[PDB]
Amino acid sequence: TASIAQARKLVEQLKMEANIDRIKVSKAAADLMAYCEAHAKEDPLLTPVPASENPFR
Amino acid sequence: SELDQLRQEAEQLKNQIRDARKACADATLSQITNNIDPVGRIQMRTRRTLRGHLAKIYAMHWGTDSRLLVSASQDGKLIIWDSYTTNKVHAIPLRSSWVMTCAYAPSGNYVACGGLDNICSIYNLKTREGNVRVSRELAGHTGYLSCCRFLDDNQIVTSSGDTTCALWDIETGQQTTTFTGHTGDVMSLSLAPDTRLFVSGACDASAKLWDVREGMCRQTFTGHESDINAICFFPNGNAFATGSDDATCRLFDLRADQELMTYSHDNIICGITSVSFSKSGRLLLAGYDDFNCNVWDALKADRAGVLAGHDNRVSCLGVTDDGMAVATGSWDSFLKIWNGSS
Amino acid sequence: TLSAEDKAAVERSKMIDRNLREDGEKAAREVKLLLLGAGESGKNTIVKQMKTGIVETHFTFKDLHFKMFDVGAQRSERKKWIHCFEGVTAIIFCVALSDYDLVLAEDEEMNRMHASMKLFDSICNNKWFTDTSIILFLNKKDLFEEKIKKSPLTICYPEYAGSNTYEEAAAYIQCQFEDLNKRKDTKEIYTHFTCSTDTKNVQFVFDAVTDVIIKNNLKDCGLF
Amino acid sequence: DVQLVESGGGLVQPGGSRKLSCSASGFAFSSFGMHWVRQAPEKGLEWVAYISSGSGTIYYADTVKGRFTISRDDPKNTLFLQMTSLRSEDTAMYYCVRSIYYYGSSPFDFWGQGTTLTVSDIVMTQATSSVPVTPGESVSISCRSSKSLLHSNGNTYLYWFLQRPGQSPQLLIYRMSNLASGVPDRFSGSGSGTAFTLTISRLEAEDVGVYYCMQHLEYPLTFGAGTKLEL
Amino acid sequence: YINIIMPSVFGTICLLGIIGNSTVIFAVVKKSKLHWCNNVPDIFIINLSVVDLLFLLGMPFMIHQLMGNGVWHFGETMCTLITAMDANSQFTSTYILTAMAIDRYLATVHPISSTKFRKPSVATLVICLLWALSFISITPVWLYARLIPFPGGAVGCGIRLPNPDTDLYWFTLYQFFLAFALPFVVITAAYVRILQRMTSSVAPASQRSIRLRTKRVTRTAIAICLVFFVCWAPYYVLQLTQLSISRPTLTFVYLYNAAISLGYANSCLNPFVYIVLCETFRKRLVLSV
Repeated sequence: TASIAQARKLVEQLKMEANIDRIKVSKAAADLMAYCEAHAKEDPLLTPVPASENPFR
Repeated sequence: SELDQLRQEAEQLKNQIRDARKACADATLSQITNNIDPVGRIQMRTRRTLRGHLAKIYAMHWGTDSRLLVSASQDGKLIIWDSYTTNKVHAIPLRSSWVMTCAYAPSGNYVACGGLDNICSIYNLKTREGNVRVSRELAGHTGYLSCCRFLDDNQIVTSSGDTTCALWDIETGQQTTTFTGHTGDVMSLSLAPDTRLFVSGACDASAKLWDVREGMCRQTFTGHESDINAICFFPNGNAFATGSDDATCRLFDLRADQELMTYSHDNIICGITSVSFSKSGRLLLAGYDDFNCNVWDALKADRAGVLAGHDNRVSCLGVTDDGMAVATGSWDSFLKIWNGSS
Repeated sequence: TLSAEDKAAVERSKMIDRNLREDGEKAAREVKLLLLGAGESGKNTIVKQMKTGIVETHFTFKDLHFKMFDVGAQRSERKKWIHCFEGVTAIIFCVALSDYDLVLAEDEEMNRMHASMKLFDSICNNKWFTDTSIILFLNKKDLFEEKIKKSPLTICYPEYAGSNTYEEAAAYIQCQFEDLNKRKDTKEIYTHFTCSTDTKNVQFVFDAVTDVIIKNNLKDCGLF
Repeated sequence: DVQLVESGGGLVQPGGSRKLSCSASGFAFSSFGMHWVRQAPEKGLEWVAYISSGSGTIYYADTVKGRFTISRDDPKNTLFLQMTSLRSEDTAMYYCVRSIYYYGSSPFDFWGQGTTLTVSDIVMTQATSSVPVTPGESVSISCRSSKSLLHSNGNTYLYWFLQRPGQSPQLLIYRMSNLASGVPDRFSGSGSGTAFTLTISRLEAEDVGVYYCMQHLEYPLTFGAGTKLEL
Repeated sequence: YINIIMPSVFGTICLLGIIGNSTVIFAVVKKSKLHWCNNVPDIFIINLSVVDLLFLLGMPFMIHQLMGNGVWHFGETMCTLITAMDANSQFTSTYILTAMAIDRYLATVHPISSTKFRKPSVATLVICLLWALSFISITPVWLYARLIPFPGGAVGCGIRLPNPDTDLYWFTLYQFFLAFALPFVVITAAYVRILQRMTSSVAPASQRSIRLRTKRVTRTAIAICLVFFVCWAPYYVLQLTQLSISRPTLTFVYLYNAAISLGYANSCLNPFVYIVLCETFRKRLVLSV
């Protein structure tokens, strides 16, 4: 009765995952794009800092 | 009879989830980020080369001060590096040389490692005796230790090859929570910035989002065609990127509960070993089996640049907390520190 | 332009490199063996004669230190961690000769000897073991001889058309595994016939490893 | 527990020779650099010699260079100070001090109990010799240096020590701001350039003692005169 | 034709030898990732190329007096320095090759016992000791390197022995013994023992891999012994022949010029022996390019 016990758990798990609230991809995409824009200036790899402010001269 | 009926209900639930995800897929991340300008060419130079490991390096982790890092190699040595000066601060001899992961505690007082010995060993860096000593050996996993991440000085989460992740109480040495549900070896995990959630990627080509406190799987992310080897949270905690053996990186969103973007090129046919994001999340850095590290534009899925400075497989990489530099470790036994110039 | 404490930190780093170099030289003078095989193949008997997740056994024979790694307890996917052993001096693969007429307990349809051949083929021809020599142990020699009298080798290998004797059936099995070597130039296979009371197994490994050490020396020196 | 016991001191004739020993227990002796610091009776601390971990670097004070020899025996965990041509100026209590140097380390964290010997340059200034204090009141101690202790790497190599009456010095603040392990958080070190202040909030009976500021920018290591707190 | 043929022979050797020796130095340095070499064979093979490179850099300063006019234009100060420098390069490369042959003997016939002292630190000590012996072995070279006044108004750099009637024998014989005779026997003896002790009793000699190993090592050991003998034997055979010969003839002079050219060819063929006959180095060289 190992398979029948495992089947109940897998079905029960899929019920929990199917009951979550999902936002639109456009809403989710905008948040990722918005976050990068807001933090773009404080990203040294995106915008390299002057050599005076670079610890790895 | 009963078993057949139950497995039919699982298929109905899977179709319900797939329809729910398709319902909210009004647009594509590519369409949303079409207007924004590209990042251009990302040029990074090797500022430092960390020499001293005499075997393949399998893991590295920056400290939270963005200056100290720990690297693990299968010469049985854990080394803590001063990245500014390339000085070796510590050299920790490992009881088992088959280490696969290492972690630096956010406080800087502890490091962790473990491999084929199925043990996560905690090392105390701040002792009155002046040496690094083992403070705890966390036993309980029945497979190899693939990844570990500290939540604090007393809690650490480990992923194992026995298809399970575990949350450990370091003081008592017991795993308080066990995270089950992966059908393959869990190869990596990433902690959310608030350390209340973590995502894990396994060899069943699926990524699961786990609640640390509750101890259950919240969401499951599929779409890869082979084993997931790397995973990394987006800086805001609302997304993560994975790297698989199918030569692709995918960006999944937690709230949209589906894949948003794929990072692949036709020339790339090798597996991906490590992934990380820049401080703003605009750059996705991935290490590959073809000895190179490709910097991707996370928003536009364009290859922004290449870090080509290793003579063997780039096994690990990481970006500092302040975003100043990125370190890449490799099977050629060297670590390199990269950043750009104005 | 270093401060008094920066100079001391650099001096401390040089002390670390002086020990890493010392440990690396001592690690290069030691023999590392990846011990592989199937269940009930006499693998544990070999360890008993050479006395968590991975089991490492240390022994010294004729001024040579051997580190033998057993990964029989690692039930996870082999391809994920098999690359960790790329660079071992030799691979000791144990095959049970008596397990030719037997069948797998779980599969119930795959021959026990054919199960070993598939594992040998996937390990010898593995991309991480292109130039790694293999020390082939054929255990249970005495038990195989008793069974071959009653159970002919034709059950395991239908194509076999030789005498139903130990001197020929055992040699035929040896050629079957050596034929699986897909790269007969970059590596060699040292085949030995062990037993439950044999005591020359460690001597064979020392001789087999010695030839592997010579081969590696020739490559580095440029002769090979 | 971490221990440093000195021995070999005693009354010697001028021009004689004496051998000082420092036995170490409870810590990795070979990993620590070692200093000899002496204190003349009713005087402040004076750095004598230094031997690094691995014995590769050795430094001496100018007043003792050529006469004193410092050596260590790592297997025996013993620190040595061979003294020759002893003068009346050498009458002092000699302290054995361990110090380990890596990024973020705390040098001079542990001192020995000291041994008494009796015989028959950056300037650190502590102008205020004594300060009358009462328990529970905030006290500030000032130190000055002839040269700027701020290095180009961002560290300011100023150290604070407390020598309670009858006890060995204890590290309070290392590199001018960091608080040493085992020291209450009420102690705080603040400074800039050549002027530094040690603030003691909510003074207690244990805080009574002499406070020394030491520079570690370059050798020879020099101490301030010392500021004594009395009730 | 003779005035153009001789410069072409030396010019081809000089350019080819410089590229070959530079390739070995470049590959090993790249293999070491700009750091001190951790491999004993790599220590010898980069020093052997250094000495060979020095022996080739001095070729133009030693051939302009043999093809164009036969007049030394660099004065007496350079005559002693170049002659001593040229002799040191010949002795050092021969001694490094001899030490690199004994190194391969120990690494093969004594694979277990030699690990105690086949350390990179000992290799550096040995090489620095070879240079010290090279300077000592060339002591008579710079003590007797004085200008020889030729008939007429022309002079040339050479060796002016105090007693050329009697000192000509020992000076020729001792260079033959220390630079050709003794090292060749040691190199030949070392490599034949390698070929006779390169396999174990357990090794399956019938297997193709074992047969392929013996065949490749044999042709590498033969070439190293053959290249050294071919490139240096004619120079010393004529050097020994001139002991009896009092008045050299035109053919003898022409043979002597060809003998010197083969001497510089040894420093040219040594880097190419390593490149061609070593598959491991050849494969790594392609990867780095």
